[PDB]
Parts: sequence; structure tokens; C-alpha cells
Amino acid sequence: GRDQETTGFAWWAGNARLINLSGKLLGAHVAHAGLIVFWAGAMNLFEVSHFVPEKPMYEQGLILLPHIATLGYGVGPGGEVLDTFPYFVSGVLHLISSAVLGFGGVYHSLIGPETLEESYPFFGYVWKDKNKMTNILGYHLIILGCGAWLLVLKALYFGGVYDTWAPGGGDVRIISNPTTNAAIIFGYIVKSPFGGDGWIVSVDNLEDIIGGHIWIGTLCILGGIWHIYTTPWPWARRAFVWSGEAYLSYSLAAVSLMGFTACCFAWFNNTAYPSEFYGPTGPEASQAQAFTFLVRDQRLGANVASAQGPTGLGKYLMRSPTGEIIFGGETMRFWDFRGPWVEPLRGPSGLDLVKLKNDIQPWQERRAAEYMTHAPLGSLNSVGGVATEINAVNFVSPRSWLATSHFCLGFFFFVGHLWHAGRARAAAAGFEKGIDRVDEPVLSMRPLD
Amino acid sequence: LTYDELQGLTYLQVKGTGIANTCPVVEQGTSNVRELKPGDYKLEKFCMEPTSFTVKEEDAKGREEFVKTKLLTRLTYGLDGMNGSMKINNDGSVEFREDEGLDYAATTVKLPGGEYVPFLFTIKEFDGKGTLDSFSGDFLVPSYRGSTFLDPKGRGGATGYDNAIALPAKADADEIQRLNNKSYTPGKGSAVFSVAKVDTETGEIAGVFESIQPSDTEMGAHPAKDIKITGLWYGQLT
Amino acid sequence: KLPEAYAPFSPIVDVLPIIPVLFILLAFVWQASVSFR
Amino acid sequence: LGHASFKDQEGRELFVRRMPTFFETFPVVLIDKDGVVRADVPFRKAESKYSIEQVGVSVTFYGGELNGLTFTDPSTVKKYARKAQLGEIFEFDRSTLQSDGVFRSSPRGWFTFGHLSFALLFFFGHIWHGSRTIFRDVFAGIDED
Amino acid sequence: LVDDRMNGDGTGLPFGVNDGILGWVIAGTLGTIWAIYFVSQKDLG
Amino acid sequence: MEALVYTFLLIGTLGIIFFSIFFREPPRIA
Amino acid sequence: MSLTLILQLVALFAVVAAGPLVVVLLSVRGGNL
Amino acid sequence: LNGFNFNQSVVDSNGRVLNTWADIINRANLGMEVMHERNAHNFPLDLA
Amino acid sequence: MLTLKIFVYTVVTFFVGLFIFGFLSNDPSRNPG
Amino acid sequence: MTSILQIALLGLVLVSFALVVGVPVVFASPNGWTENKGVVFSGLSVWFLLVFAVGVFNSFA
Amino acid sequence: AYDFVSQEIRAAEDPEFETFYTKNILLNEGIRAWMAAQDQPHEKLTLPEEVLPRGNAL
Amino acid sequence: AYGEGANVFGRVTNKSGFVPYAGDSFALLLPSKWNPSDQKEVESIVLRYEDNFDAVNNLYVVEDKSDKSSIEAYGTPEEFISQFGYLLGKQAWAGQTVSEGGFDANRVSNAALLGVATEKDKKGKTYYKFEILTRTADGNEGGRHQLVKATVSNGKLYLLKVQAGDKRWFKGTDKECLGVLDSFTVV
Ligand code: CLA
Ligand code: CLA
Ligand code: CLA
Ligand code: CLA
Ligand SMILES: CC1=C(/C=C/C(C)=C/C=C/C(C)=C/C=C/C=C(C)/C=C/C=C(C)/C=C/C2=C(C)CCCC2(C)C)C(C)(C)CCC1
Ligand SMILES: CC1=C(/C=C/C(C)=C/C=C/C(C)=C/C=C/C=C(C)/C=C/C=C(C)/C=C/C2=C(C)CCCC2(C)C)C(C)(C)CCC1
Ligand SMILES: CC1=C(/C=C/C(C)=C/C=C/C(C)=C/C=C/C=C(C)/C=C/C=C(C)/C=C/C2=C(C)CCCC2(C)C)C(C)(C)CCC1
Ligand SMILES: [Cl-]
Ligand SMILES: [Cl-]
Ligand code: NA
Repeated sequence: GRDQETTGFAWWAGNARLINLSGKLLGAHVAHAGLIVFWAGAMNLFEVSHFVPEKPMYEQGLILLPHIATLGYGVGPGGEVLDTFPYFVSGVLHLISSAVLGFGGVYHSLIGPETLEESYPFFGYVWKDKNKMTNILGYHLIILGCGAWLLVLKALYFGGVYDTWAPGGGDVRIISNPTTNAAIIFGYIVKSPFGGDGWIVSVDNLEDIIGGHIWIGTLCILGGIWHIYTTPWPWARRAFVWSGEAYLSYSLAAVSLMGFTACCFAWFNNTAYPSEFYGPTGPEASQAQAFTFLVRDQRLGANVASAQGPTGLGKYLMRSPTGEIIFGGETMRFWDFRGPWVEPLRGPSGLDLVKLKNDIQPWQERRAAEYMTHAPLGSLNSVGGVATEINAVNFVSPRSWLATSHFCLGFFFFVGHLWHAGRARAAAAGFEKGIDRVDEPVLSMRPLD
Repeated sequence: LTYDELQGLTYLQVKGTGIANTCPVVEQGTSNVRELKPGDYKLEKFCMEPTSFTVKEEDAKGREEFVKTKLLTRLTYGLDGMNGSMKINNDGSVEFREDEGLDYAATTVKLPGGEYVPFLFTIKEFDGKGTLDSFSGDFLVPSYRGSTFLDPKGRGGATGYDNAIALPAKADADEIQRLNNKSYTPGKGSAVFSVAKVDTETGEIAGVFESIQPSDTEMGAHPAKDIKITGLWYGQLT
Repeated sequence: KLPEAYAPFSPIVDVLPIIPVLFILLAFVWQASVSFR
Repeated sequence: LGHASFKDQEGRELFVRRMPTFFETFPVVLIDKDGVVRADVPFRKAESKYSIEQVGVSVTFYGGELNGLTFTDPSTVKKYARKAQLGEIFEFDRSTLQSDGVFRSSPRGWFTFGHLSFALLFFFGHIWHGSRTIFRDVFAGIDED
Repeated sequence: LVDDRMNGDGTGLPFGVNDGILGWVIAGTLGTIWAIYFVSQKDLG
Repeated sequence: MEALVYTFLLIGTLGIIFFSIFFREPPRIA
Repeated sequence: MSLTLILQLVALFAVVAAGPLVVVLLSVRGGNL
Repeated sequence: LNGFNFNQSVVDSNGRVLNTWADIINRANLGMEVMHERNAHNFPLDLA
Repeated sequence: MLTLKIFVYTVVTFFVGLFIFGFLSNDPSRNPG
Repeated sequence: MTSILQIALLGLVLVSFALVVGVPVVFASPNGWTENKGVVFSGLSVWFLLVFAVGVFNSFA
Repeated sequence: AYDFVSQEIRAAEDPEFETFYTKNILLNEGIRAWMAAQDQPHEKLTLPEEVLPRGNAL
Repeated sequence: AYGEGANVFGRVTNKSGFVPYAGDSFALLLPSKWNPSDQKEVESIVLRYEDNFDAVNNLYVVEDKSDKSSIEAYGTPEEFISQFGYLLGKQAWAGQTVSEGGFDANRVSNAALLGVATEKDKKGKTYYKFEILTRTADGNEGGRHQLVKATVSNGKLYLLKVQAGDKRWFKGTDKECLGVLDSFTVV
């Protein structure tokens, strides 16, 4: 290992001693990758061992199995689990690959060359050789593009993926004719992030998702080649700090943004996160409650269209600020929700009064009731319901877990952008250790600020 | 946008554009309204869309005049989906009736000088009569606030306090109107409809309407103000 | 659940997921072994 | 005004639960002699169970201004039960001083509050001026250790 | 309809550019500041 | 009239902040 | 008491002791830590 | 995600619920809940 | 309302462009060190 | 072949225990790696053989 | 410092004047009513469910 | 006892969730989490228990003398349940209202009879069983489910009524209410 006397970094910053040790840095990164794959495999095995296909996935607190099921792999129409074996196969494969990666990390961390510059020039970066850093970026960018095209191939020629918008309760569909139109695909990124627009979180079709991943894979491969064969422009040299900690800070900012995006994706989106596996969203549960009570009071005579609430605004139906007919009550805040079980009841001007009277099918009612009883509300100790409950139900929605956890991770990695980026700037300038004490900048400035 | 043009569009092509609040407009009919075939029709798809709101105000000289206002509640003032009956007579006599549908909309205009005037724009149970050129009638105007509505201090009919509990020494006749006088008595309004165009083959009609109804009485706290609402209406016969 | 062949090995699978949080504790143990050199 | 005695249509004497000192507002409940709630002024007039009208409560005043006067209309009975939850019922002239209608505190309450706050502040005074006394040599400054 | 509105809320408009004049002024302002920077600083790429 | 008093108090506080920022006594070094 | 519980405890003890055991073996052996 | 919910977590031999300070906190929470928005709720569960 | 929108768009674009092109104009060399 | 698969899986678990507890020891030991290349190679080879045997036994039954 | 008497009087006279202070007063009222029965057992408050203040559909 | 000792490594007594209760002439099972209640809205109530969490969930047994020889002497079960219209509370509000949805003019509460039937017993005893849903203008807890079980024996009518909020009913109070209704047995 190392010591503080020869490095200047204490034990609580010991990995910082690896900044200029290329081989051991590679070993550490490979070991952490092996850790990631090991958690993937072990947690997948844990979930399948604790899984009963009779109950819905979101009832049993599973996060990885919904991810595998969204890709097909043993789900029938309506999100019914047919074979749990593919989940087991995925767990075993990720686990064994993790064993291999862990051995590799151990080797490259203990016995492998400490610095790769001399013996292995192909792997000998210098943290300031801009061409070499761009080459590494290009290699890993090509790998990412290949992964995106792998997803596209899975959806195209390998059984498709689980479309929750398919007629009926949703089913595994083979996506043909992906949305490869530039305007449609790039209109999401420039779309507003507010209500009704939702930025890229509001992607609703599988065709749009597959076309977008097509564009991203192609662009990532092309950009990998470009960043391989080119050196940053002279204006790029002046704009950025060129050090390992600087690159780390840039990546930290990027992945903090991605973590926030994933949190919002899990909370709001129900296309890439079908409610059959992840359970209803917040808006979905609220709309489901309103719909269930509407159909209950409509079955008991009454006329929900003319039913006036206590505020004089409409007990079951009202008009969105734009004019679209929407469910009344507080759920008017979620009027822009769209779900597989409510779209058939929507006409050109929103919810249709005629369809809401006779076109409702029993499966829609059952799904709405189930979503209402499993709203994404829970406690820290996994007690379902609002904060004022009887501590009888054991349920917290997987969407809530994903949203909370990855939001915390996104915030902490933004703090990482701040910390590691400021330190990169200071170290490049030379202030990393403190004021000069012989030539303070402030003492060279005119008084009174 | 006629009925077919509106119906062809999908929800995603309409959400966010304000088209929903607009009522459909007949486009290929004939202005000669006397050509409609007499008979009894089940009037459905009945919709009403205001074009202006004016509030009656009486000045110092007693000249009760209607003042234009500014709308506050956005595009939530269109009645649609209503069903009813209509009897076209040979001479043009009309027996208009409205039964169901989204026949009420709570709105709030603002009067110059900064007055918030809420009201239920409604045509509930409008039993009209008159000629085919113009038929008038009365309609029910329910209380703007339901009985279970709670005032900012918890007072209200049915569920409520019937007392200003914030003053444990003041519940006397000086506050009779505010306490326990939550009068939810329904009022009446007057409306006049004129048929502008009729499509006989489609069987649809459209025209202009003018209605006068009281404002929100705030559960009997203050007197109602007269609201005049002009607009255009559409409907389908049988 | 697991396929019937792997049913007896259920305890091992139930124990596996906590190893990643054991690795960081192992790093702290290793640092303590060298007197936090 | 006198003493208000509340009696149901059965003839069972009912007592109004008095407001505890902690409660700014207290719901009106009329209780049987055996501590069984027999009437109240419900917050939810829909499907009420112990309503004044439902139970038929009448209030008879003995002594005071209203002596031998019995009121049976539910509005007056509700008003007098609400007044009686505060204790004995009195007539108040509020026009003279323009009384707002919220209880003030008696002079003993104000005395206790003022002298308790002064007691706390003077405990801090003991602490401060006594610390200055004991540490007079060092309260002009300290010569390091 | 009793008044006039932008009627753009809840739409997938890029940058909120419902009319081309907004996009043109955005491009003009960004391009003008870029021209100042380019004729003062050195951008090549 | 209460609104006038509240506005005056807020304006006074903001003016005091402005004077303490831009008309402060210079920090004398040594 | 349960056989599954017994095996769970055995596996837990083994995996917990794995790390400190290799640390101790490397310390007594003299390996570079 | 909410905090800990230990409501009715303590029960006696026969099953009667033994109240705790968490139960008194829950009573106060119920008091706040049924009054926070008097007229905005048309359905029993808030969920929003 | 359109005039207000275009005015605000111009203002926001102006300030954001100033930010972007000010942080590009050789900012890392603007330190005393 | 269920029993055969189970005993093979137990053998794989034991070999993984041995590798996990020995490979760090061999690597970090002074001169340990050079004198123990054959032992570690045999351990890794038998570990992979056990993995593939478990795979084929799972395929069969 | 429970109340601002001016605002309480105005709300009593004006059934449509509302501020966050009045909403807080309503919340306090709910807390008191729903916590009194079990928080202070010595009072023996057997309040029927119809006297407890409560909003709509909650 | 003082020297009884703890229950370390012991076994539970019962986890069924229901505890027996013996009345004057009836047997019942009450939920474990439900506490005995003191209030008697009707003077003829001889038993009452209430939920610990939500006091809307409760039940009470009323025993009152009846002139009818048997429960069948009241007539049809629907006629019998129409006889006891006061058990669903009383609308104290008396104001003209039409601004409430789903309710008739001047009404703020409505009871819907979901179903009636007749049950049997080990001795052939006949029980009138009723299920009602009461909704209000404020929609308190989305309505209330009322279960009624009535019988006449030895010149006395026994009537058990169980009330549960719809919000509670959806999330598992239905099991407790149905258990209470089933366990009601009279001589
Ligand atoms: C996953 C997180 C992680 C990773 C991958 C690394 C990786 C690394 N650290 Mg580090 N560290 C971490 C977390 C991590 N650290 C944390 C949280 C702290 C704070 C306590 C530190 C503090 C720290 C300090 C102070 C130092 C390092 C150093 C090092 C490097 C040298 C390792 C070495 O030779 O030590 C010795 C190796 C051993 C003693 C062998 C015992 C551990 C091995 C790996 C057994 C692993 C068990 C596993 C089950 C084996 C699987 C085998 C496989 C076939 C299945 C190395 C690349 C050193 C350095 O800077 O490099 C020059 C250094 O001085 N770290
Ligand atoms: C994550 C992968 C990745 C990374 C880390 C980089 C990194 C880099 N690229 Mg590269 N690039 C990539 C992918 C990547 N690129 C891909 C996939 C392509 C193919 C399209 C390219 C094509 C490309 C070209 C042509 C060039 C670079 C250049 C550069 C260097 C300058 C960066 C810069 O201009 O500052 C920051 C960039 C900007 C300030 C401009 C922003 C432009 C985007 C499109 C704005 C879009 C905004 C839109 C509304 C979305 C907002 C949502 C958002 C908040 C998430 C830099 C080191 C330059 C270079 O140095 O040449 C080698 C250069 O000329 N790249
Ligand atoms: C304690 C650490 C931790 C843990 C346990 C998790 C766990 C998880 N994260 Mg998370 N994350 C973390 C830290 C963590 N994260 C941090 C620190 C950040 C930065 C702030 C993020 C940012 C992040 C994002 C942005 C996302 C997640 C997501 C996820 C979930 C899916 C994981 C996944 O699939 O990744 C990705 C998997 C890969 C990169 C490998 C995929 C390789 C290929 C493409 C797979 C294709 C398979 C193919 C189709 C099958 C073959 C087909 C063939 C036959 C044709 C998962 C439960 C995702 C999520 O569910 O959102 C909530 C999500 O998108 N995380
Ligand atoms: C891929 C991300 C990444 C990477 C590669 C690095 C890499 C590095 N960091 Mg950095 N950092 C990151 C993210 C990252 N960091 C984030 C997100 C933050 C914000 C929290 C920080 C904040 C940070 C600080 C303050 C410092 C570093 C430092 C360092 C250097 C030495 C680190 C070390 O070994 O300390 C040793 C590792 C430990 C002592 C282990 C820490 C134990 C943690 C706190 C346990 C928490 C786990 C907890 C259960 C998870 C809950 C999270 C949330 C869900 C609640 C090193 C090069 C040091 C430096 O300045 O560089 C020279 C330093 O002082 N980092
Ligand atoms: C460098 C270093 C570090 C780190 C390390 C690491 C992290 C490594 C990796 C590691 C790893 C991560 C490894 C892996 C492992 C795994 C394995 C080896 C596996 C195995 C498997 C088996 C044996 C089998 C199993 C089975 C099957 C498959 C079926 C089902 C059932 C069961 C599960 C039983 C630390 C921190 C210490 C610090 C110091 C330095
Ligand atoms: C896949 C998919 C899709 C698509 C997507 C896309 C299309 C993406 C792309 C995206 C993008 C396109 C992104 C980009 C981004 C960019 C950025 C984020 C930038 C930033 C910038 C920076 C960071 C800079 C800064 C600075 C300045 C400004 C100044 C000076 C200094 C510096 C240079 C540093 C969709 C939707 C269909 C959905 C489904 C899936
Ligand atoms: C038992 C069983 C089975 C089987 C299993 C197996 C047999 C698996 C395999 C596994 C494996 C066997 C995996 C693999 C792994 C490996 C890894 C994961 C590594 C990779 C590599 C890397 C990561 C790196 C690379 C490189 C170098 C070295 C040089 C330079 C360049 C680069 C960086 C590229 C089945 C299916 C029946 C299911 C059930 C159970
Ligand atoms: Cl509020
Ligand atoms: Cl609601
Ligand atoms: Na409420």
C-alpha cells in the first residue's frame, strides 16, 4: 500500500493516492465494477428466492425483477409471470461474471503493474494527454452505443419488450417501425420539464423509446469514433481544467443529473416502468381512486355528470383550465395522467360522458381498484397507507423506493460535482493547500473591496 | 370546427389548445329555420359557450347598466354533454327542455375596482317556450356553495359550527346573517335562445342565447348580483 | 422461488446480498490492521 | 340569568360538560347523571345521533333574571347550552367598552407572568454578576495559561 | 370564448417557441454575443 | 392604516440594511 | 432452531469471518498490507 | 416515504391494542388530517 | 401578452449568453495564482 | 441427476470459499505468488469446471 | 399568543375572508378535539364522533 | 403471578384476532383490537365495542322486548329493516338544498340497501341479515357500511349492528366486520 508521509493523503483519503498510479487505479475501478455486478446477481437471486408469482411484483418489494420483466423474459398478457427461470439465469450470470471481475480487480490492484505507462503504452494515460483521454472516452462511448443497440435488437428481433399500452391489459410486443423521425425524437429533449410536458419523462410509446435508443446508440458510436480520432479544439483547451479530478467532477455532475432524471422517471413514467410490475404511480393511484368512486356512485343510480360537490365545482367531473373534462376533487392536479386503463374512456375533449356511462369494462374497474388500494404511500418500516394508519399492511411501492433512493444519490453526487470540481480548479491554480502567507492576493488589492 | 372536425381530432391533438371548452359550430346548414321538420326530438349533445359576461350595477342616478368584466377561472365555463327534449311545432312553436349533462360551471369574474363576482353559470332544468326564431324560459340556479361547505372559520350548514367559536363571548343577533343563516335556497334565472342555423340532414341546430342569473349569494351572506351571459349554443335533435 | 434443484441452497442466497456492505467494513478493518498508516 | 337545567323529552336530567382550562374551544355535550352522553350540538348535522332536536332537550332557568322560564325551541336550547359550557350564565353589556369577545386574564395572572419573567431574568443576573465577582482578576483579561 | 390567450400551456413546443419570431430573437441574441466573443476572443472549431 | 405602518417598518429595515452595507465604517487593518 | 435458520447462521458466520480471516492470515504471514 | 409508523405495534396476550406515545402522536395527526383542507377532498383517501 | 413574452425571451437569452460566453473567455486563467 | 447437481454445487461453493480466502493470501504474501502459480491455476480451473458442470446438470435435469 | 382578534372578528363578519392564520386555527381545533380524549384520560371525555370537527370526505 | 416467570422462548396464546364474549342470552366474537365502549345512543343497547383507531368502526347489540312471537311476525325482511329507520342516524339539517350531487332535493344523507336475506342456526333459528351503505353530502369516509343481524327469542328482539367506514372497509376491516356478523349467535 502507501502511507501519509510518502503521499500527503491521510487514510480517509487513501484512494486519492491512486490518482497517478494507473495500474492500481484500473484495479480499483475493476473491483468496484465487480461489486456492482455482484450486487446485481446476488440481489436478483435473493428476489427470485423470495418471490411468489401469485402476488404482483410490486406487492413483494422487488426492484430488479420488474426491470427484467419489462424486457420480456417470462411474462404473459396482463403482466402475468409464466417462467421465473429467466430471472434465475440472469442472477446466476451476473453473479459469475462478478466473480470474474472481482478476481481481475484483485489482480490489477495487488500484483499487476502499479503504473502501466512503461510496460503497456496502450493503457498509459497521463491525465493531461488530451488525445489519450479522448481515446479512452471514445472506446467507452463505443461500448455504450453498442449497449443501446443491444436494447434495440432485443426489442426488434428478440421477442420484443412488454408494451403496457397494448390492447387489453398489455403484453409483450415486438416493436416494428420504431420512431426514427428527428423532429419527434429530439422534440423531447427541448420539451419543457413542467406539468403537461415533462421533458423526456413524458415518453409514452414504445416506438418512441426504441427510436430514441436507436438515435442514441448511433450517435454514441459516431461520437466515440470522433473523440478517438480527434484532439480537443483550442477553445476547448482553455475552457476546461485538464486533470483527473476535473474529469471526475464532470462525470459527477453528469450522473447527478442522470440520477435526478431517473428518480422522476420512476415516479412519473409508466411506459418504461409498467404499472403491472412497479405498481401505480401517484397520479395513477389518485385517478384510480376517483374513477372507482365515480363508477360506484354511478352504479348506485345518480348522475356523476351533473353531481355538484360541496365547493360547487363538480364532485366527479369538472373542466381542466384548458377546457378538457377531468376527474374532480384534488385529483384535478393529476389531470394530465395517461394510463392504459383510462385512455379508452377519453374522447377528443377529454373524458367522455357517454363512454363513462356504459363503455367501462370490468378489467378496468378491477385494475383501478387494485391501484387505489396500493397507492405509493408507505412508512420507513414498510407500513402501507397514509401516515395515520393502523400498522396492518406491509407495503411500500417500489416506485417510492426507487425515487427516494436515487434522488438522495443524485443530490449527493451534485455535492460531489461541487467538491471535486472546486478542488480541481484550486489544485490547477495552486490554492489547494492554502494561502501563500508570503504573497496573499488580497494584500495586493485596493481597500474597501 | 363542426362536430365531425372536432370528433376526428384525438385527445393528444386537443389537450392544451383550449378547443375543448369551445362548443361545435354548424357550418353547412341553412339560415332558414322554418324549414325544420316538425316533431318531438331527443335533444342531445347540447352545448353552450359564452362570449361575454356582464354584471348589473346601479349607479347614483339609478341607471342599472351592465358592466363588462375580466374572467379569472380560465377556460372552465363551457356547458356540454346535456340531454333533453324539444318539440318543433308546425307553426314553429318550441317546447325546449334540458335534463342532464355538465349543465353547470362555477366561474368568477372580476369587476372594475377589483370585485370578485363568483357564480354558477347553469341552465339546469331550463323549460323554455316560444317560437322557433326565439324561445325563452326559466332555469334553476342551485346554491353556489353546497351545504357541507365550510366557511374559513368552520361555519356551515349540515357539517359546520353554526357559531363563531373564535369569539367565546360573541354569538348574538349582530351576526345572525353569518351564523346559522347559511341559506342554500335555490334561485331562478331567465334565458332566451335564438336559433341561427339548422342542418336538417344532420339534424343539428345552433344559435345564440342570452341568460340572466343571480351571482353567488355566499350562503346568504350578501345579496345576489345579476349576471348577464350571452353566447352561442349547439345541439343535436333525436 | 428458486428451481427445486437449488431449494436447499436457499440460506446461502438469503445471506449473499449483504456482502457488498461487508467489503467497505473489510477496507476499514484492513486500514486498522496497519495502524491507519 | 340564573341556573340552566337541561332535560330531555324523557325527563332525564342532563348536565353540560364544562370547558376545561386548556381548551380555547370545547364541543357542547350534555351528559346523563351516570356519565353517559345523552345529547350534543353535533358538528355533522347529517345522520346525527345525539342531536338536540332528535333528543328533544328543553332548558328551564331557576333564579336570576330568567326565573321559571322554560325554552324548548332547539335554537335557544343550543345557544344556552353553549353558554352554560362556560359555567354560570350572565348577561353582559358590551356596547359600553366595545368588548371584542375574547377572555382577558385577571390581575393575578398578569402579576404572576411579570414576576416570573423577572425571576428568570434575575437568575441570569445572579449568574452574570456573580461570575464577574469571582473572576474579577481575569475579567480584565487573562495572561494566557 | 370571452378573451384571447396564448394557448401554449401543456404543449410540446420546443423552448416554448410557438411563433418563429421568438426563435429568431433567441438565435439573434445568442449569435450577437457569440460574434462579440469571437471577434474579441479566439474561437476556431 | 396598519398596512402603512407595516410598510414603513419594512422600508426602515431595508434602508438600515442598505446603509450598513454601502456606508459601513471601513475595516481598519492594524 | 429451524434448519433453514441453522444454515443461514452458518453461512453468515462463514462470510463474515472470511474477511478478517484473510486479514489475520496476511498479518501473521507478513504479507504487504 | 414517511417516518416510522409504530401505531398499534404493542398488543397484549389476548390481542388488545396497548397504546403508546406513538398512538397519541397518531391521534394528533388524525386531528390535523381531518381539518387541513376542509373542502378540497371529495374522497376518503388523500393520496395527493 | 406576446410582446411581454418576446421581451422576456430576449432578456433571458441575453443574460444566459453573457454567462456562457463569459465563462468561456479564458476564465481558468483569471486566478491570482 | 438432481443429487449430482446438488453435490456439484456444494463442491463449487467450497472451492469458491477456498479461492476467496486464499487468492488474497497468495497475492499479498511475499514471493507467495511465484511459488503458488500452479496451485492457484488448479483452483481456478477446477472452479470453472465445477461451474460448467453445474450448468450442464441444470440443463439435463 | 393564540389569536389576532382583528382577523377573527373580520372573519366572523365576513364569511369569505381567509388567511393562513385562520387555517392554522382550524388545524389547532382539530388537534385539540381529536387528541383530548386519549391524551388526558382524567377528563373522561367520551366525545361522540359527531361532535369532533372534521372536513369533507376525510 | 409474581413468580410466574417470563415467556422467553414461549408460544403465543391466540392470533386469530377474535375473542369470545358471552351476553345475557347471546354469544359473540369481537375483534381483539376493538375496545369496549360506554356510550349508548339507544337506551336499549346492551353491548357495544369500538375500534381503537377509527371510532367509526364499531358494533353494538340491542336487546329489547318485542310483542311479536317470532322475527317472522314483523313480516318481510325488507319491511323489518324499514321499521328501524332511526338506526341510520337523523338528518338534523333542515334547509332547502339542491347543490349536492347524487342526493334528492333537501336531503344530505341517503341509505342504499345492498342486500337482505335470512340465515339459519344449529337449532334452526332464523336471522334477518341486512347490508346497507349510507352516504352523506360531505362523503365522510366515502360512506359507511352497516351490517344488521336480527332475531326474536323468548319475547325479546336481539339486533346486532356493525358500522365500518368505507375507507376502512376497503383496506381490511371487512374481515373483522364479517367475522363479528357471523359469530352472532342467540339461543
Ligand atoms: C470498493 C472500494 C475500494 C477499492 C476498490 C479500493 C482499492 C484500493 N485501495 Mg482503498 N479505500 C477504500 C475503498 C476502496 N479501495 C475506503 C472506503 C477507504 C477508507 C478506509 C480506503 C482507503 C485506502 C487507503 C489508505 C489506501 C487504499 C489503497 C488502495 C489500493 C491498494 C490496495 C492494496 O494493495 O491494499 C492491500 C491489499 C490487501 C491488504 C489484501 C486484503 C484485501 C484483498 C483485496 C481481499 C479482498 C477480499 C475479496 C473477497 C477477494 C476476492 C477474490 C476473488 C478471486 C473472488 C487499491 C487499488 C492504498 C493505496 O493508496 O494504493 C497505493 C492505500 O494506502 N485505500
Ligand atoms: C458523454 C459522452 C461525451 C463526452 C463526455 C464528450 C465530451 C467532449 N466532447 Mg463530444 N460528442 C459526443 C459525446 C461526448 N462528448 C457524441 C455522442 C457526439 C456525436 C454527436 C459528440 C460530438 C462532439 C463534437 C463534434 C465535438 C465534441 C467535443 C467535445 C469536447 C468539448 C465539450 C464541449 O464542447 O463542452 C460543452 C458543450 C456545449 C456547451 C454545447 C452543448 C451542445 C448540446 C447539444 C446542447 C443541448 C441542450 C439541449 C436543450 C439538451 C439540454 C438537456 C440537458 C440539461 C440534459 C469534450 C471533451 C468537441 C471537441 O473537442 O472536439 C473533439 C467537438 O467539436 N463532441
Ligand atoms: C447503492 C448503489 C446503487 C444501487 C444498488 C442502484 C440500483 C439501481 N439503479 Mg442506480 N445509481 C446509483 C447507485 C445505485 N443504483 C448512483 C450513485 C447513481 C448516480 C446518482 C445512479 C443512477 C441511476 C440511474 C440514472 C438509473 C439507475 C437505475 C437503477 C436500477 C436499475 C439498475 C440498472 O439496470 O442499471 C443499468 C444497467 C446497465 C448499465 C448495464 C446494461 C447493459 C445492457 C445494455 C443491458 C441490456 C440487456 C439486453 C437487453 C438483454 C440481451 C438481449 C439480447 C439477447 C439481444 C437499480 C435498482 C435505473 C432506474 O431504474 O431508474 C430508477 C436508472 O436509469 N441508477
Ligand atoms: C464516482 C464518484 C466519486 C469518486 C471516484 C470519488 C473519488 C475520490 N474522492 Mg469523492 N465524493 C463523491 C464521489 C466520488 N469521489 C461524492 C458524491 C461526494 C459527496 C458526498 C464526494 C465527496 C468527497 C470528499 C469530501 C472527499 C472526496 C475525496 C476523494 C478522493 C479520495 C476518496 C477516498 O478514498 O476517501 C475515503 C473513503 C471513505 C472514508 C469512505 C466514506 C464513508 C461513507 C461516508 C459512508 C457512507 C455510506 C452510506 C451508508 C451511504 C448513504 C448515502 C445516502 C443514500 C444517504 C478520491 C479520488 C477526498 C478528496 O478531497 O480528494 C483528495 C475528500 O476529502 N470526495
Ligand atoms: C481491492 C481492495 C478492496 C476491494 C476488493 C473487492 C470488492 C474485490 C471483489 C470481490 C468480489 C465481488 C468477488 C466475487 C465473488 C463471487 C463469487 C466467487 C461467486 C460464486 C458463486 C457460487 C459459488 C455459486 C453460487 C450459487 C449458484 C450460481 C446457483 C444459486 C445458488 C448459489 C448462489 C449457491 C477493498 C475494499 C477490500 C480494500 C482493499 C483493496
Ligand atoms: C434514448 C431515448 C430518447 C432520446 C433521447 C435523446 C435525444 C437524448 C440526447 C440528449 C442530449 C442532446 C443531451 C445533451 C446534453 C448537453 C449538455 C448537458 C451540455 C452541457 C454544457 C456544459 C456542461 C458546459 C458548461 C460550460 C459553459 C456553458 C461555459 C464555459 C465553461 C463550460 C464549457 C464548462 C427518448 C427521448 C425518445 C425517450 C426514450 C429513450
Ligand atoms: C451454473 C448455471 C448456468 C451456467 C452458468 C455459466 C457457465 C456462466 C458463465 C459465466 C462467465 C464465464 C462469464 C464471463 C465473465 C468474464 C468477464 C466478466 C470478463 C470480461 C473481460 C473484461 C471485463 C476486460 C476485457 C479487456 C482486457 C482484459 C484487455 C483490454 C481490453 C479490455 C478492457 C476489453 C446456467 C446458464 C445453466 C443457469 C443455471 C446455473
Ligand atoms: Cl392547508
Ligand atoms: Cl379528493
Ligand atoms: Na379535510
